[PDB]
Amino acid sequence: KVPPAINQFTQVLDRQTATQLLKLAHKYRPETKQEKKQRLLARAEKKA
Amino acid sequence: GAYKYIQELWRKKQSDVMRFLLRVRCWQYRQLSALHRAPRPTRPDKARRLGYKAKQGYVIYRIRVRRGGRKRPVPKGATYGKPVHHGVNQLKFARSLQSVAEERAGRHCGALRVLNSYWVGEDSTYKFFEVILIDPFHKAIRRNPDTQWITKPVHKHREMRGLTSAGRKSRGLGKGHKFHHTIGGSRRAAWRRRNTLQLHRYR
Amino acid sequence: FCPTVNLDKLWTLVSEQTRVNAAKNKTGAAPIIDVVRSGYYKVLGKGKLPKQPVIVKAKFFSRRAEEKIKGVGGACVLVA
Amino acid sequence: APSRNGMILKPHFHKDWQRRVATWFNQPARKIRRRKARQARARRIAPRPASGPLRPIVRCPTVRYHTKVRAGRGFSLEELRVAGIHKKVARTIGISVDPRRRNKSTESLQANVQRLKEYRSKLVLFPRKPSAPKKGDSSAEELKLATQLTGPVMPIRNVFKKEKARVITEEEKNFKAFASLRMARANARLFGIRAKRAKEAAEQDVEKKK
Amino acid sequence: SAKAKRRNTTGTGRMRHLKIVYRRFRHGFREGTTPKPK
Amino acid sequence: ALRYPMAVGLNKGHKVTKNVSKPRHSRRRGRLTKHTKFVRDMIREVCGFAPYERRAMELLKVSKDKRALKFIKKRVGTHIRAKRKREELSSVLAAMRKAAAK
RNA sequence: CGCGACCUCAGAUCAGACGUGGCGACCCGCUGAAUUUAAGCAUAUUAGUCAGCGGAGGAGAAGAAACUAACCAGGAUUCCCUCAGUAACGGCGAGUGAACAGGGAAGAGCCCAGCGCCGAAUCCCCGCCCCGCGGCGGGGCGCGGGACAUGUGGCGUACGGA
RNA sequence: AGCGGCCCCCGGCGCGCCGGGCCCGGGUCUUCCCGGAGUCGGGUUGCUUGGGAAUGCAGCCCAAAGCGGGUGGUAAACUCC
Ligand SMILES: [Mg+2]
Ligand SMILES: [Mg+2]
Ligand SMILES: [Mg+2]
Ligand SMILES: [Mg+2]
Ligand SMILES: [Mg+2]
Ligand SMILES: [Mg+2]
Ligand SMILES: [Mg+2]
Ligand SMILES: [Mg+2]
Ligand SMILES: [Mg+2]
Ligand SMILES: [Mg+2]
Ligand SMILES: [Mg+2]
Ligand SMILES: [Mg+2]
Ligand SMILES: [Mg+2]
Ligand SMILES: [Mg+2]
Ligand SMILES: [Mg+2]
Repeated sequence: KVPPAINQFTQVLDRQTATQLLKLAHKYRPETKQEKKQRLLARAEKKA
Repeated sequence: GAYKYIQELWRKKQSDVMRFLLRVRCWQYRQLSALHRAPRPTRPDKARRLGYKAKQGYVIYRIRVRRGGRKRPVPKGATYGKPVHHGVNQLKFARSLQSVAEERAGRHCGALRVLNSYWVGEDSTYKFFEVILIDPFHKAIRRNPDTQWITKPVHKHREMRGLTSAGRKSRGLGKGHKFHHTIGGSRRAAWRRRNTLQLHRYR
Repeated sequence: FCPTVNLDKLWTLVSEQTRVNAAKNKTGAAPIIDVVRSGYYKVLGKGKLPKQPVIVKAKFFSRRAEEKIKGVGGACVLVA
Repeated sequence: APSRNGMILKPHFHKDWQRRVATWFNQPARKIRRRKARQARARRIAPRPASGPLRPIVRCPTVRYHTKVRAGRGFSLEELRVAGIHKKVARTIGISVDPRRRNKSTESLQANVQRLKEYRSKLVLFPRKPSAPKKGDSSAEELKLATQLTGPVMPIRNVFKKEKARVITEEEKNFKAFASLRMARANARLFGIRAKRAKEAAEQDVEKKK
Repeated sequence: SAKAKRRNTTGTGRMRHLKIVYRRFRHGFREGTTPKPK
Repeated sequence: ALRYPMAVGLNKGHKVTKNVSKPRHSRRRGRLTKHTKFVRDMIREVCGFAPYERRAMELLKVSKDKRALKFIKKRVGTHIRAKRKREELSSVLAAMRKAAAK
């Protein structure tokens, strides 16, 4: 007899929304390693 | 943050939630062996609170140990002596199960040195504890100034000598009107200077 | 803890300049004697003492000791 | 088996007292080791006082030692502030600090304060390197007197007072010391029960009024 | 049994390795060098 | 008149003057901050109550006060802790009545 | 219907480190008696002692108050003198039995987690160049692999404070 | 014997020269923390202690709170420190 506060992790999404959601957030991803190095290189190069 | 919300949760070991979980895990662990390695903690907050940082060089083992007291190991009763000492059953060992568990793990893993431990389970005849261990010679620990105190040859086998949190309890150490033994550092040393006679030269 | 003393052994807490320069110049000198300085708290009335109007300071007193002092023409003083 | 009129005695030798006897034959060498250590430290800390830092004035607790004064372990963080000193540099000047202390008076505080202020007067602080920035003494005094002190620093000593002669007035001749002491013990003994019988008397006075 | 111990101890036979450790401590466990040539 | 400094009674002691300042509010431990309060009352609705304190709230509806306290004292320990608990559990029932009967 | 993961889990003469046993006067933790005394003996005492099993260092342990106290108050731990053959325990019988305060030796204090800010701002291994090499380190370049958000590093811990 | 001499190595204590780090203080206002759970604590049992209506330790049962908790050498309640 599984109590509800655990049971609510089984009432989930379906295909059609999750794709929209993942497809959206794919634009707002964090800084990749060595995308960061390029950022710093260009940034502290702006002192001249 | 979040580690607080978790903390007040585990303090409620009788709600329907925690009754569910613990009953489920004890089922699980009871089926596994007596000693095995775990990959990661089950009580992360507590482990951080004892000194588990999440890097490579720190270890978690899990331990099982049977409950009850201590039957006086002799033949069919019949201790040969005074009537005071015919006791075999209602006897209570002078160390806690928690420290007993640390000891097995230290003996099985000899290079690894033991930091501390905690509770995760209970049952009719078993009781389950987790234990936190360290590899000293890994360079991540050797090069870190704030935890290489333990890479000295002195903090070997702390569990066998009474130097953790669970070992320090049984000895009896403190300052007040309640201890009065162990004024030196321990019971022996107090016994000595009290039952040791000092003969000066001149008198 | 209450170290005790009598009256006979009281003028020895002070030197001899004191007891002699009293009974002299007739101002009403009446010197002052602290017992808690010399390691004593209560005063007791065992003996007697010569006629000068001394003052005393101590934590406790006894009944007869208080009498003898006023009988000679002195006083008693309490402290904490 | 006793005999004619001696004492009764109970000696504590029914154990094995004999594996565990201790000789004080190393008494001198113990003295000799210390001097050579006590000298050498003072050579390591060359001009600094050999005894150590400065220690404060502190009164002794109980009714027996109610009156005397001794040396403590640390100045408190309250009394340092009044002098205008930081709790971190003081350890470097030679000042001792314990923060477990309190202060439940004012005349204790002002004394140790006045002790600190004399100290910094009689202090001498060398500059780090020949340049002389803030709080660096002149070469003149810095050369003449640069030597250690022997023994403790600003030693504690119990002062006394001298109440001079004075004429006994009548207000003192007519004082009844003994009887006042006896009255005092009594009132402190019956302070509560009196009020309680009185309150109950007044809690029936309402019944007499109702 | 004190006797039974003292017939086989560290100090009874040859000690063919400790004998030199005692000689090497006396100078500081130096190695990797030589005295001055001639 | 001529009161001296007695060494005994209601008012004894070598007299002095007191200093007053901020206390060591290290003595301010175990007090109830708002953020910490937001935690404990949130977990309360999620996990809920225990069986003994559940059993007690029956007795309190039926106004069997005396038996409530003795049950809790056996089941906890000390008289004090029981007295505090009984008042909490009563306040719980208060919001219940206040919230429902409308 | 092959890949990402961990619930997780085994294997290898895989690359690189480690532990085991010995001495045991001094030290730490468990276990633990009977002769004997009581003019007998069963509680007590002998004794938390011999024997027994473990684990170490050049010392070890303890240790910076969930203290002592009732004072006009002191102020981590350790050793000495004294308190004291006392308070107390006890077939209240033989017998046991401390602490504080006071005076001295020596004297030194400090880190985390959790709240909270900082573009994980952090760590390990291989590759190449240069100094240094017999207590394997430092500096630089690799869109070279890996651990880490199920929480690494900086500021900061109740001395009340930040 | 000698504040005697000659030679060899190992020490440390300090002044020079590049490398890299660190740009790192203190007096008056608004927020933070009130902080470490099968743990304190309470029953019953056994060993120990000078510790005596239970000093300390351990088992089994019950099991917390947040102006709270512990201590205040005779059990319990009510209150001030
Ligand atoms: Mg005789
Ligand atoms: Mg070994
Ligand atoms: Mg006999
Ligand atoms: Mg006989
Ligand atoms: Mg016999
Ligand atoms: Mg017996
Ligand atoms: Mg015994
Ligand atoms: Mg043995
Ligand atoms: Mg140590
Ligand atoms: Mg005597
Ligand atoms: Mg005994
Ligand atoms: Mg003392
Ligand atoms: Mg000294
Ligand atoms: Mg308990
Ligand atoms: Mg006994």
